[PDB]
Amino acid sequence: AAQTNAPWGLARISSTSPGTSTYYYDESAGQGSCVYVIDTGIEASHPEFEGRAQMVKTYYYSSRDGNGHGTHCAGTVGSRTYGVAKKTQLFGVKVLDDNGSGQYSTIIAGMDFVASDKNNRNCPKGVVASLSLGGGYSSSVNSAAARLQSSGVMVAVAAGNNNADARNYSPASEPSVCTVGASDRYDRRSSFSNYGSVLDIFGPGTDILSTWIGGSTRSISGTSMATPHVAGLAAYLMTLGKTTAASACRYIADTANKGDLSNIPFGTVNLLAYNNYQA
Ligand SMILES: Nc1c(Br)c(C(=O)O)c(Br)c(C(=O)O)c1Br
Ligand SMILES: Nc1c(Br)c(C(=O)O)c(Br)c(C(=O)O)c1Br
Ligand SMILES: Nc1c(Br)c(C(=O)O)c(Br)c(C(=O)O)c1Br
Ligand SMILES: Nc1c(Br)c(C(=O)O)c(Br)c(C(=O)O)c1Br
Repeated sequence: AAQTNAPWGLARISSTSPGTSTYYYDESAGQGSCVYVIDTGIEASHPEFEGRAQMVKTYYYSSRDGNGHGTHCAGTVGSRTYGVAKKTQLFGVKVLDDNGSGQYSTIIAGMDFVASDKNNRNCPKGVVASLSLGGGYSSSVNSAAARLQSSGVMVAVAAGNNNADARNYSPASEPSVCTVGASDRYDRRSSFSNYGSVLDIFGPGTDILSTWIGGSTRSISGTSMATPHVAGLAAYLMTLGKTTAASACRYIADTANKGDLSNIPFGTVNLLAYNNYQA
Protein backbone atom coordinates (compact mmCIF):
# COMPACT_ATOMS: atom_id res chain seq x y z
CA ALA A 1 0.00 0.00 0.00
CA ALA A 2 1.04 3.59 -0.67
CA GLN A 3 -0.04 6.74 1.18
CA THR A 4 0.72 9.83 -0.84
CA ASN A 5 1.55 13.14 0.80
CA ALA A 6 2.29 11.41 4.09
CA PRO A 7 3.92 13.05 7.08
CA TRP A 8 7.68 12.98 6.54
CA GLY A 9 8.28 10.52 9.38
CA LEU A 10 5.97 7.87 7.93
CA ALA A 11 7.69 8.27 4.54
CA ARG A 12 11.04 8.04 6.34
CA ILE A 13 10.11 4.75 8.08
CA SER A 14 9.55 3.06 4.72
CA SER A 15 12.51 4.60 2.85
CA THR A 16 16.20 3.97 2.29
CA SER A 17 16.59 7.75 1.75
CA PRO A 18 15.34 10.99 3.33
CA GLY A 19 13.39 13.51 1.32
CA THR A 20 10.42 11.52 0.05
CA SER A 21 6.78 11.97 0.97
CA THR A 22 4.97 8.64 0.26
CA TYR A 23 4.53 6.00 2.98
CA TYR A 24 4.73 2.39 1.80
CA TYR A 25 3.48 -0.47 3.92
CA ASP A 26 1.86 -3.89 3.85
CA GLU A 27 -1.94 -3.60 3.83
CA SER A 28 -2.22 -5.83 6.92
CA ALA A 29 -1.29 -2.59 8.73
CA GLY A 30 -1.06 -4.01 12.23
CA GLN A 31 -4.49 -5.63 12.16
CA GLY A 32 -4.82 -8.05 15.06
CA SER A 33 -2.20 -6.28 17.17
CA CYS A 34 -2.70 -3.91 20.12
CA VAL A 35 -0.81 -0.85 21.23
CA TYR A 36 -1.17 0.68 24.64
CA VAL A 37 -0.43 4.42 24.78
CA ILE A 38 0.49 5.20 28.38
CA ASP A 39 0.20 8.98 28.49
CA THR A 40 -2.27 11.85 29.01
CA GLY A 41 -5.11 9.82 27.40
CA ILE A 42 -6.50 9.50 23.89
CA GLU A 43 -9.39 11.42 22.28
CA ALA A 44 -10.90 8.24 20.94
CA SER A 45 -13.74 10.06 19.19
CA HIS A 46 -11.29 11.70 16.82
CA PRO A 47 -12.32 10.67 13.28
CA GLU A 48 -8.71 9.71 12.60
CA PHE A 49 -9.01 6.70 14.95
CA GLU A 50 -12.01 5.20 13.17
CA GLY A 51 -13.41 3.48 16.25
CA ARG A 52 -10.16 1.62 16.86
CA ALA A 53 -9.14 3.67 19.93
CA GLN A 54 -10.51 3.32 23.45
CA MET A 55 -9.59 4.48 26.95
CA VAL A 56 -9.13 1.50 29.28
CA LYS A 57 -7.73 3.09 32.44
CA THR A 58 -7.28 6.42 34.17
CA TYR A 59 -5.84 7.50 37.52
CA TYR A 60 -7.55 10.92 37.38
CA TYR A 61 -11.08 12.35 37.41
CA SER A 62 -11.47 11.76 33.69
CA SER A 63 -10.05 9.39 31.08
CA ARG A 64 -10.27 12.20 28.51
CA ASP A 65 -7.11 13.69 27.09
CA GLY A 66 -7.28 17.32 28.20
CA ASN A 67 -3.72 17.94 27.03
CA GLY A 68 -3.22 16.61 23.50
CA HIS A 69 0.13 14.87 24.00
CA GLY A 70 -1.32 11.36 24.32
CA THR A 71 -3.65 11.88 21.39
CA HIS A 72 -0.70 13.00 19.27
CA CYS A 73 1.39 9.95 20.21
CA ALA A 74 -1.59 7.63 19.63
CA GLY A 75 -2.08 9.27 16.23
CA THR A 76 1.49 8.41 15.22
CA VAL A 77 1.01 4.81 16.31
CA GLY A 78 -2.26 4.13 14.61
CA SER A 79 -4.33 6.97 13.09
CA ARG A 80 -5.56 6.54 9.54
CA THR A 81 -3.54 9.49 8.13
CA TYR A 82 -0.77 10.07 10.67
CA GLY A 83 -0.09 6.51 11.94
CA VAL A 84 2.37 3.78 11.23
CA ALA A 85 0.05 0.85 11.96
CA LYS A 86 -3.24 2.03 10.55
CA LYS A 87 -5.33 -0.98 11.60
CA THR A 88 -4.01 -1.61 15.11
CA GLN A 89 -6.21 -1.40 18.20
CA LEU A 90 -5.23 1.48 20.47
CA PHE A 91 -5.72 1.36 24.23
CA GLY A 92 -5.28 4.48 26.32
CA VAL A 93 -3.92 4.40 29.86
CA LYS A 94 -3.98 7.89 31.42
CA VAL A 95 -1.06 8.09 33.84
CA LEU A 96 -0.36 11.75 33.11
CA ASP A 97 -2.64 14.63 34.13
CA ASP A 98 -3.90 17.23 31.69
CA ASN A 99 -0.80 19.32 32.36
CA GLY A 100 1.41 16.43 31.07
CA SER A 101 2.68 15.46 34.53
CA GLY A 102 2.40 12.36 36.66
CA GLN A 103 3.85 10.76 39.73
CA TYR A 104 6.14 7.79 39.27
CA SER A 105 4.00 5.65 41.50
CA THR A 106 1.09 6.23 39.12
CA ILE A 107 3.24 5.51 36.07
CA ILE A 108 4.43 2.24 37.68
CA ALA A 109 0.87 1.24 38.46
CA GLY A 110 -0.07 1.93 34.84
CA MET A 111 2.73 -0.30 33.55
CA ASP A 112 1.73 -3.17 35.80
CA PHE A 113 -1.88 -2.51 34.72
CA VAL A 114 -0.97 -3.08 31.08
CA ALA A 115 0.92 -6.28 31.85
CA SER A 116 -2.28 -7.73 33.29
CA ASP A 117 -4.82 -5.95 31.16
CA LYS A 118 -3.56 -7.44 27.93
CA ASN A 119 -5.10 -10.69 29.17
CA ASN A 120 -8.47 -8.93 28.89
CA ARG A 121 -7.93 -7.88 25.27
CA ASN A 122 -7.86 -9.64 21.88
CA CYS A 123 -4.42 -9.15 20.36
CA PRO A 124 -3.64 -12.38 18.48
CA LYS A 125 -0.69 -10.73 16.66
CA GLY A 126 0.81 -9.28 19.83
CA VAL A 127 0.93 -6.38 22.21
CA VAL A 128 3.02 -3.18 22.29
CA ALA A 129 3.25 -0.39 24.87
CA SER A 130 4.35 3.15 23.98
CA LEU A 131 5.73 5.29 26.81
CA SER A 132 6.36 8.88 25.70
CA LEU A 133 7.27 9.96 29.22
CA GLY A 134 10.08 9.89 31.72
CA GLY A 135 12.05 11.62 34.41
CA GLY A 136 15.17 11.12 36.39
CA TYR A 137 16.72 7.73 37.16
CA SER A 138 14.55 5.44 39.25
CA SER A 139 15.26 1.75 39.71
CA SER A 140 11.59 1.12 40.56
CA VAL A 141 10.41 2.78 37.33
CA ASN A 142 12.93 0.76 35.31
CA SER A 143 11.83 -2.43 37.06
CA ALA A 144 8.24 -1.80 36.14
CA ALA A 145 9.19 -1.30 32.55
CA ALA A 146 11.22 -4.49 32.65
CA ARG A 147 8.27 -6.45 34.09
CA LEU A 148 5.97 -5.13 31.40
CA GLN A 149 8.46 -6.28 28.74
CA SER A 150 9.00 -9.63 30.45
CA SER A 151 5.24 -10.18 30.49
CA GLY A 152 5.20 -10.27 26.66
CA VAL A 153 4.70 -6.65 25.68
CA MET A 154 7.02 -4.82 23.32
CA VAL A 155 7.90 -1.78 25.39
CA ALA A 156 9.04 1.34 23.59
CA VAL A 157 10.17 4.31 25.71
CA ALA A 158 11.30 7.82 24.91
CA ALA A 159 14.99 8.56 25.43
CA GLY A 160 14.23 12.07 26.69
CA ASN A 161 14.78 15.60 25.48
CA ASN A 162 17.75 16.82 27.51
CA ASN A 163 20.46 16.44 24.83
CA ALA A 164 22.16 14.25 27.41
CA ASP A 165 23.05 10.62 28.15
CA ALA A 166 19.79 8.73 28.63
CA ARG A 167 21.49 6.60 31.33
CA ASN A 168 20.29 9.14 33.90
CA TYR A 169 16.59 8.97 32.94
CA SER A 170 13.81 6.40 33.48
CA PRO A 171 12.36 4.36 31.99
CA ALA A 172 14.82 5.31 29.20
CA SER A 173 17.74 3.73 31.02
CA GLU A 174 16.11 0.31 31.47
CA PRO A 175 18.26 -2.01 29.33
CA SER A 176 15.57 -4.57 28.51
CA VAL A 177 13.08 -2.19 26.80
CA CYS A 178 13.39 -0.34 23.50
CA THR A 179 14.78 3.16 24.12
CA VAL A 180 14.06 5.57 21.27
CA GLY A 181 15.90 8.71 20.26
CA ALA A 182 14.73 11.32 17.76
CA SER A 183 15.82 12.40 14.28
CA ASP A 184 14.78 15.13 11.87
CA ARG A 185 13.81 15.15 8.23
CA TYR A 186 17.41 15.67 7.11
CA ASP A 187 18.62 12.59 9.03
CA ARG A 188 20.18 14.70 11.81
CA ARG A 189 19.91 13.74 15.44
CA SER A 190 17.21 15.99 16.82
CA SER A 191 18.77 18.87 18.74
CA PHE A 192 17.11 17.90 22.01
CA SER A 193 17.41 14.11 21.67
CA ASN A 194 19.16 12.22 24.43
CA TYR A 195 21.82 9.77 23.39
CA GLY A 196 24.09 7.10 24.85
CA SER A 197 24.68 3.36 24.91
CA VAL A 198 21.22 2.65 26.31
CA LEU A 199 19.59 3.85 23.12
CA ASP A 200 18.42 1.05 20.80
CA ILE A 201 17.03 2.97 17.83
CA PHE A 202 16.12 6.38 16.45
CA GLY A 203 12.80 7.38 14.90
CA PRO A 204 11.39 10.60 13.44
CA GLY A 205 10.91 13.19 16.18
CA THR A 206 11.27 16.72 14.83
CA ASP A 207 8.21 18.42 13.34
CA ILE A 208 5.83 15.45 13.46
CA LEU A 209 2.28 16.00 12.26
CA SER A 210 -0.41 14.00 14.12
CA THR A 211 -3.82 14.16 15.79
CA TRP A 212 -4.68 16.57 18.55
CA ILE A 213 -7.63 17.13 20.87
CA GLY A 214 -10.74 18.90 19.66
CA GLY A 215 -10.61 16.75 16.53
CA SER A 216 -7.63 18.68 15.26
CA THR A 217 -4.03 18.14 14.12
CA ARG A 218 -0.67 19.74 14.79
CA SER A 219 3.06 19.34 14.32
CA ILE A 220 5.23 19.08 17.44
CA SER A 221 8.64 17.67 18.33
CA GLY A 222 10.14 15.33 20.88
CA THR A 223 11.45 11.88 21.61
CA SER A 224 7.80 11.50 22.60
CA MET A 225 7.06 11.63 18.86
CA ALA A 226 9.80 9.18 17.87
CA THR A 227 8.70 6.54 20.37
CA PRO A 228 5.26 5.88 18.81
CA HIS A 229 6.84 5.50 15.36
CA VAL A 230 8.80 2.59 16.79
CA ALA A 231 5.83 1.27 18.74
CA GLY A 232 3.66 1.31 15.62
CA LEU A 233 6.44 -0.27 13.59
CA ALA A 234 6.67 -3.10 16.13
CA ALA A 235 2.91 -3.69 15.94
CA TYR A 236 3.09 -3.72 12.13
CA LEU A 237 6.00 -6.16 12.06
CA MET A 238 4.33 -8.46 14.67
CA THR A 239 1.18 -8.57 12.54
CA LEU A 240 3.38 -9.56 9.60
CA GLY A 241 4.80 -12.43 11.66
CA LYS A 242 8.35 -11.09 11.26
CA THR A 243 9.08 -10.82 14.99
CA THR A 244 7.61 -11.06 18.49
CA ALA A 245 7.16 -8.77 21.49
CA ALA A 246 10.31 -10.17 23.08
CA SER A 247 12.46 -9.84 19.94
CA ALA A 248 11.00 -6.81 18.13
CA CYS A 249 13.41 -4.17 19.43
CA ARG A 250 16.37 -6.31 18.31
CA TYR A 251 14.65 -7.01 15.02
CA ILE A 252 14.10 -3.30 14.38
CA ALA A 253 17.77 -2.62 15.12
CA ASP A 254 18.81 -5.56 12.90
CA THR A 255 16.74 -4.21 9.99
CA ALA A 256 17.36 -0.47 10.59
CA ASN A 257 18.92 1.95 8.15
CA LYS A 258 22.51 2.01 9.47
CA GLY A 259 25.02 4.82 9.53
CA ASP A 260 22.77 7.41 7.91
CA LEU A 261 22.22 9.85 10.80
CA SER A 262 24.42 12.87 11.54
CA ASN A 263 25.54 14.16 14.98
CA ILE A 264 25.36 10.75 16.60
CA PRO A 265 27.86 10.77 19.47
CA PHE A 266 30.55 8.19 19.50
CA GLY A 267 29.14 5.17 21.30
CA THR A 268 25.52 5.72 20.41
CA VAL A 269 23.91 3.51 17.79
CA ASN A 270 23.45 4.93 14.32
CA LEU A 271 20.27 3.11 13.52
CA LEU A 272 17.06 4.57 12.06
CA ALA A 273 13.79 2.64 12.24
CA TYR A 274 12.85 1.12 8.88
CA ASN A 275 10.07 -1.25 7.87
CA ASN A 276 11.98 -2.85 4.96
CA TYR A 277 8.78 -2.97 3.03
CA GLN A 278 9.21 -3.86 -0.61
CA ALA A 279 6.12 -2.76 -2.55
N1 LIG B 1 14.51 15.97 3.50
C1 LIG B 1 14.77 16.66 2.35
C2 LIG B 1 13.81 17.48 1.74
BR1 LIG B 1 12.12 17.65 2.61
C3 LIG B 1 14.04 18.16 0.56
C4 LIG B 1 12.95 19.01 -0.05
O1 LIG B 1 13.06 20.25 -0.17
O2 LIG B 1 11.98 18.33 -0.42
C5 LIG B 1 15.29 18.05 -0.05
BR2 LIG B 1 15.65 18.93 -1.69
C6 LIG B 1 16.28 17.27 0.52
C7 LIG B 1 17.64 17.20 -0.13
O3 LIG B 1 18.57 17.66 0.56
O4 LIG B 1 17.77 16.71 -1.27
C8 LIG B 1 16.00 16.60 1.69
BR3 LIG B 1 17.36 15.52 2.44
N1 LIG C 1 9.73 14.00 29.37
C1 LIG C 1 9.70 14.83 28.29
C2 LIG C 1 9.53 16.22 28.38
BR1 LIG C 1 9.32 16.90 30.14
C3 LIG C 1 9.51 17.07 27.28
C4 LIG C 1 9.40 18.56 27.42
O1 LIG C 1 10.33 19.23 27.93
O2 LIG C 1 8.34 19.07 26.99
C5 LIG C 1 9.63 16.50 26.01
BR2 LIG C 1 9.54 17.57 24.44
C6 LIG C 1 9.82 15.13 25.87
C7 LIG C 1 10.00 14.50 24.50
O3 LIG C 1 11.17 14.13 24.30
O4 LIG C 1 9.04 14.41 23.71
C8 LIG C 1 9.85 14.31 26.99
BR3 LIG C 1 10.11 12.44 26.81
N1 LIG D 1 12.09 -18.83 24.09
C1 LIG D 1 12.00 -17.78 23.24
C2 LIG D 1 10.85 -17.51 22.49
BR1 LIG D 1 9.38 -18.71 22.68
C3 LIG D 1 10.75 -16.43 21.64
C4 LIG D 1 9.52 -16.20 20.81
O1 LIG D 1 8.55 -15.58 21.30
O2 LIG D 1 9.58 -16.66 19.65
C5 LIG D 1 11.81 -15.53 21.53
BR2 LIG D 1 11.64 -14.06 20.34
C6 LIG D 1 12.97 -15.75 22.28
C7 LIG D 1 14.09 -14.74 22.27
O3 LIG D 1 13.71 -13.59 22.59
O4 LIG D 1 15.27 -15.03 21.98
C8 LIG D 1 13.05 -16.87 23.08
BR3 LIG D 1 14.66 -17.29 24.01
N1 LIG E 1 28.70 -0.58 10.87
C1 LIG E 1 29.40 0.58 11.02
C2 LIG E 1 28.77 1.82 11.16
BR1 LIG E 1 26.86 1.90 11.10
C3 LIG E 1 29.45 3.02 11.33
C4 LIG E 1 28.66 4.29 11.46
O1 LIG E 1 28.16 4.59 12.56
O2 LIG E 1 28.53 5.01 10.45
C5 LIG E 1 30.85 2.99 11.36
BR2 LIG E 1 31.84 4.59 11.63
C6 LIG E 1 31.53 1.78 11.20
C7 LIG E 1 33.04 1.68 11.17
O3 LIG E 1 33.59 1.61 12.28
O4 LIG E 1 33.65 1.67 10.07
C8 LIG E 1 30.81 0.61 11.02
BR3 LIG E 1 31.75 -1.00 10.72
